[PDB]
Amino acid sequence: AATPAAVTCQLSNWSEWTDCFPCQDKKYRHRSLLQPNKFGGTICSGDIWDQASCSSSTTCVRQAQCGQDFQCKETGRCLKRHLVCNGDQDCLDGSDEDDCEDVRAIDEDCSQYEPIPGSQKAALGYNILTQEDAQSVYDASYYGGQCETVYNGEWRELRYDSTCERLYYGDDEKYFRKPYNFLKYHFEALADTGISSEFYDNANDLLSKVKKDKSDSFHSQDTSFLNELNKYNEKKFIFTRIFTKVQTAHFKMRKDDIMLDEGMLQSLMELPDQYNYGMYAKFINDYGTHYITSGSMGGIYEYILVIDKAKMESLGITSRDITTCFHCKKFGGGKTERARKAMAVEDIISRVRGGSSGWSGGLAQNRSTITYRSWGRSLKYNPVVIDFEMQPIHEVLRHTSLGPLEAKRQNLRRALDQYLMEFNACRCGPCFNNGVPILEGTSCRCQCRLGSLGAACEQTQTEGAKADGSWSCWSSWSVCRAGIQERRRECDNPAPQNGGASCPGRKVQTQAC
Amino acid sequence: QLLVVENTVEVAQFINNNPEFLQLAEPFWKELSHLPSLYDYSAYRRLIDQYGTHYLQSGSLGGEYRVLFYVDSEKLKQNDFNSVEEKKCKSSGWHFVVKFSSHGCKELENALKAASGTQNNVLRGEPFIRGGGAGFISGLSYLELDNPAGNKRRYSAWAESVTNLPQVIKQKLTPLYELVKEVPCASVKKLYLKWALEEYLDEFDPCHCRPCQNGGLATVEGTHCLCHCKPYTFGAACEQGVLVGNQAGGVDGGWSCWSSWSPCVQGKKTRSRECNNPPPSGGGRSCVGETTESTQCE
Amino acid sequence: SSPVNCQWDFYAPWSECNGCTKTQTRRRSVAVYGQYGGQPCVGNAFETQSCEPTRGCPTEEGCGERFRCFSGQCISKSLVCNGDSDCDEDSADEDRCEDSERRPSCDIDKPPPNIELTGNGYNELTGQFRNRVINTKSFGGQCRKVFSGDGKDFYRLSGNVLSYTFQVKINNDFNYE
Amino acid sequence: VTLMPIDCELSSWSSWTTCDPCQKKRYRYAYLLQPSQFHGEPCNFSDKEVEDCVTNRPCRSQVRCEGFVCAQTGRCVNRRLLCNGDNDCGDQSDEANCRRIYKKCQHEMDQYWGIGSLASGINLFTNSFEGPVLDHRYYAGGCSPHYILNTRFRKPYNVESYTPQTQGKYEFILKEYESYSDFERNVTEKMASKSGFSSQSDRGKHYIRRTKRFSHTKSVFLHARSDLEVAHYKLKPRSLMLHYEFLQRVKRLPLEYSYGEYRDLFRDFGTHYITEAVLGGIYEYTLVMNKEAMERGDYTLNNVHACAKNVGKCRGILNEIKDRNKRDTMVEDLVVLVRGGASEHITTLAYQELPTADLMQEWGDAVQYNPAIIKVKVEPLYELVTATDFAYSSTVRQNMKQALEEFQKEVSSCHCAPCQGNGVPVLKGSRCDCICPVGSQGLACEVSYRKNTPIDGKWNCWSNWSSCSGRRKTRQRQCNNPPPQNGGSPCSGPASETLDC
Ligand SMILES: *[C@@H]1O[C@H](CO)[C@@H](O[C@@H]2O[C@H](CO)[C@@H](O)[C@H](O)[C@H]2NC(C)=O)[C@H](O)[C@H]1NC(C)=O
Ligand SMILES: *[C@@H]1O[C@H](CO)[C@@H](O)[C@H](O)[C@H]1NC(C)=O
Ligand SMILES: [Ca+2]
Ligand SMILES: [Ca+2]
Repeated sequence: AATPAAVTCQLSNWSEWTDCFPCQDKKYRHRSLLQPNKFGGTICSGDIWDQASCSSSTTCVRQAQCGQDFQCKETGRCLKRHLVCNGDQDCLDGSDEDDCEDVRAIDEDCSQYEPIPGSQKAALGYNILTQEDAQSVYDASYYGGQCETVYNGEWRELRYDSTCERLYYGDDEKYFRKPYNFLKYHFEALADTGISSEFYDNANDLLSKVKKDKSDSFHSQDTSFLNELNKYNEKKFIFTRIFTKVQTAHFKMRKDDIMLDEGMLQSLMELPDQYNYGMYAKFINDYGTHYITSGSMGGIYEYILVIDKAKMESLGITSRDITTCFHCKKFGGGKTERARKAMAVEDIISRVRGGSSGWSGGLAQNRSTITYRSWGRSLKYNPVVIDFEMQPIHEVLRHTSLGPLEAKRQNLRRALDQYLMEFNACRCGPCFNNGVPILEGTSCRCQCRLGSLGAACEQTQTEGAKADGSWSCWSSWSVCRAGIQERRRECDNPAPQNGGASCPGRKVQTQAC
Repeated sequence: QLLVVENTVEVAQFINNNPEFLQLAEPFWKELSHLPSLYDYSAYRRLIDQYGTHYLQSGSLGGEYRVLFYVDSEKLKQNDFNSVEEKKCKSSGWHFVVKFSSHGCKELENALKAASGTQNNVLRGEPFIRGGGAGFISGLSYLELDNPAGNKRRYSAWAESVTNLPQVIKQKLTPLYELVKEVPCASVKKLYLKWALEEYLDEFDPCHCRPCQNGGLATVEGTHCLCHCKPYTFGAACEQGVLVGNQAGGVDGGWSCWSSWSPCVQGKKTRSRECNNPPPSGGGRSCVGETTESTQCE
Repeated sequence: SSPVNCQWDFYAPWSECNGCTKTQTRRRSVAVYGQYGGQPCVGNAFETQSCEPTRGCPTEEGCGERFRCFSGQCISKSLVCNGDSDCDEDSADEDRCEDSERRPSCDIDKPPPNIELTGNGYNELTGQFRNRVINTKSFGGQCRKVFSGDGKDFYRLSGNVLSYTFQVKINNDFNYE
Repeated sequence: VTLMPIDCELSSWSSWTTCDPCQKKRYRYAYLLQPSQFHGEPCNFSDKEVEDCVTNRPCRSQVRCEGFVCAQTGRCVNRRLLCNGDNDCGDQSDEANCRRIYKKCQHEMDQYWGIGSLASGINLFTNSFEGPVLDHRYYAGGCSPHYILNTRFRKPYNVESYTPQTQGKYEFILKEYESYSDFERNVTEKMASKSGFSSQSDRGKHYIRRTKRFSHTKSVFLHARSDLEVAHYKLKPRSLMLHYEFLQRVKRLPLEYSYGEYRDLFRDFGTHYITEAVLGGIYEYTLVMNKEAMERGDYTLNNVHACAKNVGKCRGILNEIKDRNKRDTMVEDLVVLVRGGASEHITTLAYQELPTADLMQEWGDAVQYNPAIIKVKVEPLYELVTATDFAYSSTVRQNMKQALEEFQKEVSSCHCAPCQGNGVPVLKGSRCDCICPVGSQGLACEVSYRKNTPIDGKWNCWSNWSSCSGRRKTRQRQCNNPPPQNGGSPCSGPASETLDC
């Protein structure tokens, strides 16, 4: 199809820099992304957030965020006193341990056990817009004086001792210590494989013909007539879906008295209680929009193949052909008709999540029992969060051990409601032919199906162009009716192509002002 | 059709001491201690629920292995061809009034073919094992269709492993009330437990279950009777499918529930049952047991 | 075939009133057992009342001269600090007792490979083995070793068990048709 | 188009309940009226508020401890458990300052494999394991060693027995059917006529009526199931040692009834605890395949022509048809379910081919160390609320009964709108997921290529209890009326229930 305009990236001018925050001592400003370069074009060749060095007008915030609770030094973390001298470092400084004459608790039935492998991976924040994992939202490592252990059901590691000739299982890694931020980490092993394969073929072939003559001699002269309709129709559909997900552990994060990551604690205290969007958008950027509250560690393999071919041929003819001879004169004429419609579509997806790069890649390339076994073997060492339930990043504020932070929670909620739409892929325009808009923070592209691309996944040889629409971005909020507000959207970015699926969601939305 | 019926015993027996010298488990003795010392059947039933009706006076540990494997396949092919070919051709001509000729030659064919073929190929197998290592159990019980009894080596290995995780495959039983001991009112609780055993055997007596067809064993499961259909028979009554193997036929007679005890008149209780549930029919065997019991009054 | 909806009987008269718990129970019979997938009876078979007892709760008779396990079971005082747990659950006979007092009561503690199963109760109607009823590892202070020729290992029998032996029998029916 | 996003709605807040004398707090909650579905708005988290109070009311929460009160955890351990060498409190508060430690057992002892899994509560309605409710690392004395194979294990005090009642049961079923029918007819004719005198008259005819009619079907049903049982577990009936986290959370429960706080209890720890279980593994495989081939062939021809010679005039027609049709279809559904064992074997068993006996052996071996919980008998978690360690134990118990009854209602998936495609709606929380069978896809399972999809009927929520004189509930089956698309098995359970007030 036609390309859109490769409209350039365009930013707002800089906002005026905030004062030199008393501790960071950095001038913060932002330039809003008015429009990214929809494709190609002049990129915005710079940051969206900038932070110049300074020297502060006044003292950093009171180095005394809590009474009686022991406060660490680099990090504002407040530890209940029994965590000081408990034999494990409850904050990055180690200030709770690194001067103890002796430890009030020794935990000699836990401190041998390493933290649950992959627990750090459930603690990450999550960028719904990118689906990238972000910096640690939860503390993956703080135990809060808990001595809780998780049975490592796959501890049973084969060993060989050439001296004894004993072939045996090494008892190492039998248990892992559960970090305090997990209410449960279940380690239940499951697999489910569902497969459906469907084949449909049709032909409908119909030759129909008449031929005719009348011819007379006393001169000898002929007339012949012909009429025919030759039609051919074919349909061939193949669909197969393979979905094999392998849970290795369920987990649920603690929702009461969450111990935030100390880096997050820093970044959060540092946030002013004033809606400077630049800072809040940076916090949403690096901690992301959401944090996981529950999920499953495991692997998923999904393979989908769709092939659809249709071929329709219709050939009509009529002719009249004549003789007169006694030297000869020969005559004829007629009508020829051909009409064709032919379309072929082949689309395969093979996505593998979890398991090592190499052995997941091997299963992605070539499904077999050998690659299922080596992939499952690699899932022991490198599982992934295969399903999860998440909350907006501002929602952790209400639940963190710091207690109420409501001004900052509201500010971050507003900043997020903005960010979710300012950086939304909706603004990467009409990726045709099921092309996938992605906004790479400042530069858009359409990830296309297995075919030609010039601008917007238009050049694809897909003249059987049955492909689904996608929404224009949500229009700006209405000038609210003093209490009620509306937002409008259309299935026009792209429009549903030649009968493709209409855009599934809301065409209009409404909000209390 | 294969049947494999197979036991390894390798604890030839255990013999538990008589109830006097047996040591009760701490939680069981605790539950006996909390029995109410009165016929509150709720408590004694909760006891018989957790600990059952008997204890093993003696028995042998081992493992059991069974394979029923059934292959039944029929192939039918029917093929018919017909063909009819006819010609009728005649000529008649004249030369003695006007020179004239006429000719007519007429052909028909009518071939027909009709073929039909049906296959059914049903294969069923249920290897069952108790005892032995879980891995040897799963390796051996996995039905290998070319060797459905299970290959020699794997049976070897399993029969070895059952040495180490043997299961009680044969037992002789003593009523659980015989263990009622070391507790306040033990002598009284022993009688109330005996009455609870009889009440429980009443409550769960399969007599309550109206018959299953095809010899399905009805069992009371709480308030309701399941029918455990014999192999390859199914449905709520086992009314459906077919029995494999050989049956003597008919319907075997099943006991009605015992009528309530006559109140020990002249010191003898008596009670009767009727064997009407079902009446033995079609040459099936009579219910097995006596029609009436009598006991000394309690 | 036809289902038959389970129907509860009327409640029986209440139990006599428990001195220990000041309560009574009733029972409902199942008048008509559900059959052929007929709906089972719904709710409890029993209900309970608070009641003023006529009966005293019988007390425990304490262990007297014998050692009292924390559970309240009693064992011979000679078993205290055996080096063996003779108080079934609590091992209170081994509490806080000297490294001199605990004897090498036996050189081996390994019971035969599943002798715990010989102490389970049995439910004769359902045919299921039920929970642990006899303490089959009460060694009674004896070092009653037995050599299993089958497992080729020494096992310690409990003091009570009349015999435990390891001669194997293997009993194979093949029937192919 | 058809599916339209359903936003989560939650109730107006309850009244503030009166300030709890012990918690010095007041509580309000919202019922979830309908879940978010089809990507509708997920409303918000935190359907419960707690406020500080000032209370003059007395609190008798000081449940006496004759034993040793653990310093950090406040567990009441028996005085005999000090200095036994076991951390029976938290933070060794019972082993701190011990003049001497009388190690109750010197040998190394394992915990039973997976035993701590069974100390979690189970959400019986979700059938989901939740936070820990029992302490299976509390031994009291213990140290009677239990040998399974060579490994001697220390049985938790909470556990009546864990025992290797090893068993297995494999069921294989393979039913193949084929049918074909294959009909042909070849009608054919000719005519020829001549006449002459000086004249000629030739009249030929041809006719063909050829028909072909073929239909082949193949069907395969292949179901395999291995049930493997590796151990049997029972919890003690009485005097259980609760987990710290659960102890606390229960102590936080108010005495005045506040549904939301108990709901949060169930959502953290679930509704029931496992009192007895069978531990094992399940492998199930089921392949359903149907194949049909159909061919239609129908050829017709005519010639009709004549010529007469006296000069010559000839006439003729040819007519022809060839109608040929060839419908062909295969539908193949394979579901593999594997529970328990190691990831490696779990996955290769989850491949689409039936396994080798080697792999089944390896898997069943692994299952012994990481068993699934095949069967549970469970008791409701309010039965753990006892006078021994909670004040107002009967009140907390009754409130948990009421909250459980309401929780069952609220968490029921029946609130979900019916999925298309014989979807199964599952209420994950404020949000309901349509689990789509094999051959069904998308948010509502709307995208399915299969021509027919039998809809097994889904009950609507049981209508509320009627008044006394036959307190009763009824259901309508309206939610997913089965008949559409050739409905399948109707709901087995009771369409209505009666209770004696
Ligand atoms: C009907 O006519 C068809 C077409 O002539 C027959 O098919 C032929 O059969 C002969 C003998 O088997 C073969 O040598 C030809 O190759 C076939 N031709 C084709 C195109 O398949 C068919 O056998 C006839 N049916 C009946 C019942 O007589
Ligand atoms: C997949 O693996 C099989 C077996 O190794 C091999 O025959 C086949 O060529 C492979 N195909 C690809 C695309 O790797
Ligand atoms: Ca510390
Ligand atoms: Ca201790």
